Amino acid sequence: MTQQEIFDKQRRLQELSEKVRTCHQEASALRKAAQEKEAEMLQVLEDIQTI
Amino acid sequence: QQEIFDKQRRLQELSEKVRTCHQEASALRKAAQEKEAEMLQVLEDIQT
Amino acid sequence: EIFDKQRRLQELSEKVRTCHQEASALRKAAQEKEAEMLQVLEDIQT
Amino acid sequence: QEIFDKQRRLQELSEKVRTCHQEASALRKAAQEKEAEMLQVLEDIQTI
Repeated sequence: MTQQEIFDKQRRLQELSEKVRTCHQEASALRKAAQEKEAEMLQVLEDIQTI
Repeated sequence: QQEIFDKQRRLQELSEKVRTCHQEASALRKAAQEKEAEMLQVLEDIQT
Repeated sequence: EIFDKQRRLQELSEKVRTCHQEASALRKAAQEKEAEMLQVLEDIQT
Repeated sequence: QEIFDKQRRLQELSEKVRTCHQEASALRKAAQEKEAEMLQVLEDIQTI
């Protein structure tokens, strides 16, 4: 229960918070890519139906 | 024969099912984007 | 202070997990449904 | 005699759907791994 421990704990939170943010960016990008790819696939299906 | 036409109808229903899956997945992705954005703000709020 | 923020993060973390588990199940089902649609799409052209 | 071109298009597009399925699946699988990775880090925050 001291400032040293407080400073350490805060230092770790910031490092882990950064990690979490990175993971958020990557995951979001992957999800969007999946979305667009699915849309593409459906569009190719519609193209098969067209001819 | 009739079965081949029936297979085409089944293919259509399958495609529609896939479309449904895609829409639901879209909803879940948007929800995930919203939910993660709020907690990421809490982490940025922990800073400071 | 920091402990309170940990509890708030814990609240939202369980929400993200639930949304994650829900999406994971749909991902498996989406792949299978597409595979069947493809399997049908392959058999129709003999 | 447009059937030869149409049949070639049907085959090619079918293959394209098959590849888009594989690519989508891998991207979805990659997304799940990242979410799992994110959650594991969030567990570390609970540990302080």
